[PDB]
Amino acid sequence: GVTIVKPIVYGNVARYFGKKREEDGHTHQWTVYVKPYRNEDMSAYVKKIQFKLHESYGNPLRVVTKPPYEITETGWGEFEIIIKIFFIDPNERPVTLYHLLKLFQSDTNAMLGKKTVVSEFYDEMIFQDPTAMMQQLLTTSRQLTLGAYKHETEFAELEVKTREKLEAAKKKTSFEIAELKERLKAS
Amino acid sequence: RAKAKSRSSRAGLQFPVGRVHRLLRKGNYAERVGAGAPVYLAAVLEYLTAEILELAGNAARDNKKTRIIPRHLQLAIRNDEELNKLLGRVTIAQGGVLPNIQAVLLPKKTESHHKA
Amino acid sequence: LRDNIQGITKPAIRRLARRGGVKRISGLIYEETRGVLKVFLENVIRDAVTYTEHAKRKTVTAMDVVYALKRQGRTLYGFGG
Amino acid sequence: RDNIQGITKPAIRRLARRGGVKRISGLIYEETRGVLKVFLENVIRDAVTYTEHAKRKTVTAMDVVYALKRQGRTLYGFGG
Amino acid sequence: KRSRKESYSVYVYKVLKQVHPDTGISSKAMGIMNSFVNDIFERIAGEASRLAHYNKRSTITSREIQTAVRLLLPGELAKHAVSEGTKAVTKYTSSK
Amino acid sequence: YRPGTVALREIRRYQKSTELLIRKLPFQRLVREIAQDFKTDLRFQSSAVMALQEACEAYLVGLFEDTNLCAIHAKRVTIMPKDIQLARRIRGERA
DNA sequence: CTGGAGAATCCCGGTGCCGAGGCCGCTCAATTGGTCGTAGACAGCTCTAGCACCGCTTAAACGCACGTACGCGCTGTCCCCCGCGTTTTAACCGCCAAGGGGATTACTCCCTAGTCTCCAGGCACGTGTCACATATATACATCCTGT
Repeated sequence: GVTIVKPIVYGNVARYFGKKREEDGHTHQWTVYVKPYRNEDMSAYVKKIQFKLHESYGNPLRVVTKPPYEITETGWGEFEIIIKIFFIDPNERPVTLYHLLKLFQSDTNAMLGKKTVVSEFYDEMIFQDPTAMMQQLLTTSRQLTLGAYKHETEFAELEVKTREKLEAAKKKTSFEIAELKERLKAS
Repeated sequence: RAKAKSRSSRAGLQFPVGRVHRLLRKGNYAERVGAGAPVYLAAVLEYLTAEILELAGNAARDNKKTRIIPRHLQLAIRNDEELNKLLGRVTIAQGGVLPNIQAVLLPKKTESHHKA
Repeated sequence: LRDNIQGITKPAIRRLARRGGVKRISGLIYEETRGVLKVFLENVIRDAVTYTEHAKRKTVTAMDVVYALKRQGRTLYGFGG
Repeated sequence: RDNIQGITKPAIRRLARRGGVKRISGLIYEETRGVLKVFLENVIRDAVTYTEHAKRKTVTAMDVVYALKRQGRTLYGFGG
Repeated sequence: KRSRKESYSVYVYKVLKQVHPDTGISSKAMGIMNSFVNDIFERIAGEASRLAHYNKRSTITSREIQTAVRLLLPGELAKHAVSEGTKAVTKYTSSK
Repeated sequence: YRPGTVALREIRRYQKSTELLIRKLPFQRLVREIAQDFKTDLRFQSSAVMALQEACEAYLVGLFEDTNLCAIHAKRVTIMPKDIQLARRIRGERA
């Protein structure tokens, strides 16, 4: 009768090189990742997360161990990445996630000239009737970082949300300086 | 009282026999240090320092420098057969290993006349 | 943290090998070098923090690192004062 | 005297067999003899120094134990 | 309220100048030389202490230090240090 | 050129000079991350970090020398992982 | 790939030899009880680094492209270690004198060394300059332009 929910967020960010590789054939540097929504260390209950990429790569099955869980790799096309989350408790069934590697922008986002592509989805790992050890591990998770934790799902809108404040404050300071100090010098 | 004479001057050593004996008596190395132990220790320290300084100055003069630097100390320690045996485990900050000569590149391969 | 062991890039390991007389370096040598340097730093910093905590101090002094290296047989001159 | 040949070919062969070796080169014996001679010379020099310091005429086993301890070869079974 | 720390820079620069009048030494080279001095000090002291302890002796004497110098310094380096120490002891007891 | 030139000149140069081959800033973050696992909110004196870097560089130079020797042992000029592995095993670090 | 031998192990039970264990009897060394200066611990106080940034500059790390050079496998064949049987020899004895060579114990004794003073001079610290590095007038010095 014990149910513990661990919210997570998985996805990938991609950056366009601006030109296709000379002889390789890659166009975007992308980083698939799995990270928690709440500021907590997932490794307290996660043993390893495997990322099975396309067979075209030398090693399709990547692995990570610690709270980040990101592999940086370059590619040329979009494909489905199978993410399998293994827990410390071997009696707990691993969780399998399916994420579509997104590298290209939509026409609307392309017209905006934004360089970074982002696609991560909100998810929750439901542990129904977990073992005593797994329950303790889930309940004893510590905080990961001292700062805040954020997500840029789409980014198209988060960039505008950030700019509306950043550029506003920057322009206000620039004006307060230029309009006032020149007249102060005039006096 | 009579003009006090230090123990470094009596024996004829530059390093401090007094400070040596001081570190020894309250260093817990023994219960009652002998009067001659510190003299001998300071003498050996002085001899080793003089030797390494001679070698470092020789290396500096060979390198056309006036101020001794970790480079010279490392070179001197690794060139001498016995000092390297004594200081094999030691590492020195801002030091370096003995280098190799690049003259071997010239009579094997260099840039050709192609678009020179 | 943000995978700081990767802060030792290929040029640095290549320079270290050059100084060590190495003539040519393989591709996988860099991972082995980062893993060996990591293991060495682990022991050194463990000894240093053991000397520090015992002193009830919040700062890892240079003398702590010197004593740690001296325990490993890696006596280091230059920071004795 | 020159009795360093007391460490004969079969002795070195057995010492190597104990070390996992199954095939030894011909020139291995004259090198092993020199290595063992140097190791001895060193340990025996240390032991003789320890003995002369004690004003004793006999090189006790504990002196050999200390000499080995100096070289890092701590030998248990003889006193320390 | 001063927190003074000691060093051998005073006896090493003197030794340097007496053996190399024209050649100086940098501050970091001086620190390295002081570290070497302290390391050899510790080595000789520990060796003499252990040697005295082996003979059930509670006092480190000049003989213990002499044998420790014989043991530590390798090949044709010990002899010179032993001779210097003996000549300094003989000139020290002679009240000169 | 090819495998035979600039490596030798780089050897000569980096052996003549004695500057720190590893960058200070990236190595400091590595040291702090390694220390994190022992004591939270730990401070390090600059000289301590410099000494750590010097010791690490010296150890790595010695390891690469022993590894260059292992590579030459097998009639090879390139140092492979098994070379470093053998150097460490005979050293007694990972026997 | 089995047979078919054929040695090598290796169960497995047996049997005295002698080290392992135990018990006894003192000796000595850890405990007890109590006094007595330190050790260091802890409560402040100071101010030195340590950390944390931020900006500008650019070396440098880095990815890519592109051969060449070195790595690995293959092959041939040809020396030099292995396996094993014979002659050699050194390593065990045993012998036959008659006594010491040297660690070990012990007792005076006595120089040497701790302890504990008071001092004063010699070595950490503050300050005075001088060798090398830095940034800027300058007297021409090379294109550009009236002419």
